[PDB]
Amino acid sequence: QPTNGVGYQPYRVVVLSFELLHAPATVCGPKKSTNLVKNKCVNFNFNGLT
Amino acid sequence: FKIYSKHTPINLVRDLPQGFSALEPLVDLPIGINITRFQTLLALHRS
Repeated sequence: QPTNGVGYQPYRVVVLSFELLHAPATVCGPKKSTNLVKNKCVNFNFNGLT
Repeated sequence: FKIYSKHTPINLVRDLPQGFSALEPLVDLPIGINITRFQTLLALHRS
């Protein structure tokens, strides 16, 4: 009911379960790209190649 | 699972042509499963 107390009000629960198996992991987090700087001696990390 | 593929235009009637054609990598699949056997899939013609 809409007039119920906070201990009786409906709560939607979503449980995320993370498991690692021997198969290649495909659900990866969003790596954030920086802005590209040219013509200077910089440390580059392109697709894991540093 | 690496799938490499190449399309070649040939005009030989029966056997494999003799030549060189390097296969480009087309798609890499994150499958993580054991595979030991395969089978081709064909299409029937119905009349």
